[PDB]
Amino acid sequence: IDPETSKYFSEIANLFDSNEVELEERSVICGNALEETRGREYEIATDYIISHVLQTLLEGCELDQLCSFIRNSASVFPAIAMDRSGSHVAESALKSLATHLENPDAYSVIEEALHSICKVIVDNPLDMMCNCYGSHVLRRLLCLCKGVSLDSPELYGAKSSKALAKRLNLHQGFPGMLTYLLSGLLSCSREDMKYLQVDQYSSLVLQTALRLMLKQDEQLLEIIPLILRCNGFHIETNVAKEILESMKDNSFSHLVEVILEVAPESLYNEMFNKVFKNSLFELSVDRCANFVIQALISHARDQEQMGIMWEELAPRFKDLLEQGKSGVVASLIAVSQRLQSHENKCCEALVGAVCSTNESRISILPRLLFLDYYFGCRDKSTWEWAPGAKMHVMGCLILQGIFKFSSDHIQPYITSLTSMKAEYITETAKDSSGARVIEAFLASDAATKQKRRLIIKLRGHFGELSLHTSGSFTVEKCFDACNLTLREAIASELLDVKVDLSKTKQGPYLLRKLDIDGYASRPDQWKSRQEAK
RNA sequence: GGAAUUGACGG
Repeated sequence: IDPETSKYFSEIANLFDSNEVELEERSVICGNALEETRGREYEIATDYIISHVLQTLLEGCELDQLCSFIRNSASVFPAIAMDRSGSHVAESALKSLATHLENPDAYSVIEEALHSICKVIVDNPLDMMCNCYGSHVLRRLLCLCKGVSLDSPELYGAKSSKALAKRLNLHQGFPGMLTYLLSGLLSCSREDMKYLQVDQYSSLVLQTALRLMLKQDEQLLEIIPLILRCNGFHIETNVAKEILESMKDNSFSHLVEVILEVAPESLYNEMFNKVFKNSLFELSVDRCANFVIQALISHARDQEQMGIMWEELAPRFKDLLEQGKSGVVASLIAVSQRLQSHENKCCEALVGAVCSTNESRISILPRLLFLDYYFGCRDKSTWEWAPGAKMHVMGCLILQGIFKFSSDHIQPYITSLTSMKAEYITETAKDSSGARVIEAFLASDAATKQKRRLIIKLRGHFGELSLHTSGSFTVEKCFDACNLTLREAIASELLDVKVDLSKTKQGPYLLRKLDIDGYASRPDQWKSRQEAK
């Protein structure tokens, strides 16, 4: 790259920093600057400095000039896409195309641009899929072909609180282009495919494509056998063995997670019987495979599978908790309630797992609230609490699922929570995971007198709870579950902290929802409007 | 206006 080229693209850069150029002129200058890339797309897109300017250009130009860049650069796009700087240039071009998805006049121009990209990729895909930079480009490209434009963690595919809450049960796009690109990424030998399964970056690409094909059963039934190398759907014994042995690999385990999530019923049933049945517990103790088990459990379809999973895993609930595999337990509990099978057996197995003697069953709640401290401590027969400590996220999610059961199945849990001394209860409410347990109990079908007993034990702390951003929710839910007598006590306690409360983010909504000002000025009128509630 | 598993990701 000669100095006139660098000086030119730098000077274009400085010209945009000096915001003396309206958007109208700006998008013209962007398109004109793209012409200075013709014949040297690779050199400029991979330049560690000028790549950043070229990103600015692709995101600020108009659809016609963007499409010309994608067409002119297409024979070198795979090289650009696999470069540490060029990959962000390639991704800028896709993000820019994606801004036009909502425009129906743009459909055929975009499709043509994707076609020239997909054609060069499909011609030689395997190194691009496995390249650390190129894998990100493919992920975005697959998303664009599907018509999604907004990056989502799950699609790329990170963990997210929304997916956990789903796992724990708490635009048309360019379809022919998606199918054509994906078929190109899959038309390799069974022996190549065996190693795509275990390469981090290719696994990530296939995870995205699988997720994008959710509920496209005719396609999923074509692509999943290719990924699993078992080309009616049937897994032969030798292939099932190879799948089972690769299940502890970190890359393949993530891929099988997604496969279980999108698998149509007949495909799921075959994987259940031919791969996982009889190995559930061994896979549940592996640091990678247990998450595959977590996904298997979540998408179980019928009570017969629920029986098989309960036999292999419930006797080992204590082992799973000790070895840091509470997610497996959480999933089994959660799906029993979804399938309406083995509900009582699951709750009773969890109690027995945490409380071996009969004496210790009154402590089921504190021990699940601090799952890791209790199973970690030197002497478990004296562990009572973990003062000051952050409570255990998955133990609290377990409890949140527990309280969605009918009260018939969870009497040990209700008794244990409603028995905790006042200081422990308010400690739970001040904890951002523990408050979700309390709110789950308040929403459960446990008796009102039992709810009222726990709420009464929070008296004297509603002011401080209201100051917590998480605890303030608990205050409303306590309030809504109360008689007039306790609605007034709570309202009175938010009164003493009204100045501080109104500062905080939630305060204004809390004060309004509870009508705290009306209580302070017209207490009789406040009381009579609540007794009507 | 709220915590988000124990195992991956970029000039």
